[PDB]
Amino acid sequence: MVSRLSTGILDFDKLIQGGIPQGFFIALTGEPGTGKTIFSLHFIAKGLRDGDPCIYVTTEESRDSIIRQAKQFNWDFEEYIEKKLIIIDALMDQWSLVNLTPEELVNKVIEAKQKLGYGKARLVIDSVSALFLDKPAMARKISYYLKRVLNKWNFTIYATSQGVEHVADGIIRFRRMIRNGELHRYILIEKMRQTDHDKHVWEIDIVNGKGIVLKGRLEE
Ligand SMILES: [Zn+2]
Ligand SMILES: [Zn+2]
Ligand SMILES: [Zn+2]
Ligand SMILES: [Zn+2]
Repeated sequence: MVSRLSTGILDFDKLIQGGIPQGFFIALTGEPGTGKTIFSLHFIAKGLRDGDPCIYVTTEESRDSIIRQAKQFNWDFEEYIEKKLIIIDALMDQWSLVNLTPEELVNKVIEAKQKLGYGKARLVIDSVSALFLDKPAMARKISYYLKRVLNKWNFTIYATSQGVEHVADGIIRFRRMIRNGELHRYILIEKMRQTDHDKHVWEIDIVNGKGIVLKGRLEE
């Protein structure tokens, strides 16, 4: 039916008929510390292992932090750098963003894509909200532009945010909750075009050396 890219989490792929539709713009929404970056690292890790060109744009953390985080889950991004992976640091060389504007970000991503060569690509923009902190009302116009142009350049895109959702082809929501001294984390596919997606909230775990693990389905 459609060409789907694995999330890197098999149990999650089951929830969306094999994975994310190629060319989609996917909004990952939720409070800080809810697993959105890790979820994204899975997507890139899987792409890299698949031979996909991969680009990760980071606006809150350093490139090194992203790399260290990935190592936590037995992903080794270092030797892919400038070969099949470019991490663009919007928090701070040629793969840096001076100004956090939408066009500067796209131009830099396209520059990176030219370095990495032909082929379907994965892009993470973590986070897309950094683009409109000061222009909250531009969120929709910015996301439409980002989606149109990045899809044109053969990307399937994850965009984290802590109008984006409405422009997005899919929406995955992340939650955390403390109850009786316990932390519980949850994920929900709120929207996914062209996909008979699961509508249940799922409990997830973040496990060292593994990453996000689906623990079970919530009812009602
Ligand atoms: Zn570095
Ligand atoms: Zn729990
Ligand atoms: Zn739906
Ligand atoms: Zn049910």
